[PDB]
Amino acid sequence: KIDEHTIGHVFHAMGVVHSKKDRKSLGKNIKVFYFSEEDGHFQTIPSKENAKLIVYFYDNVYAGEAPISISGKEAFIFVGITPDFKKIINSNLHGAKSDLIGTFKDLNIKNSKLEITVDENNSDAKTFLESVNYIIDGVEKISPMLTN
Ligand SMILES: [Zn+2]
Repeated sequence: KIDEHTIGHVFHAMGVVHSKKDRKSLGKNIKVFYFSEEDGHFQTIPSKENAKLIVYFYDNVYAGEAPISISGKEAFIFVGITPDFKKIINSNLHGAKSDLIGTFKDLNIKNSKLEITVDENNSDAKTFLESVNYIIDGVEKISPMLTN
């Protein structure tokens, strides 16, 4: 299953306007898929441990999660994706803290690539753009399993 803490990350990424009272009840309807990644290929695995990509699906919207390194710390990034692969919705972090989540929201995706220029000297901004593009690529690749 998904713990309530993780549901809050997923629903935030997806822009699911909800009350905390309903979070666990609504969250039972989230579909979750875990993937290894080997040279661009995402294979289903049974649980989140060792996962390189986690894809959530709820009320016709996607969110992807991936491990990320943010100023030297191991963390996870979540990002919501519209099911036409044209926009991201919201991003958030577990395990680190960055103002960049205010940048990486409501952006266009053009053929699997975010429409944004980042400061090339900011390791965290490069990491966010790299991670979000990696996630969009993965979610598009496995989408035939969901809403194609
Ligand atoms: Zn968290």
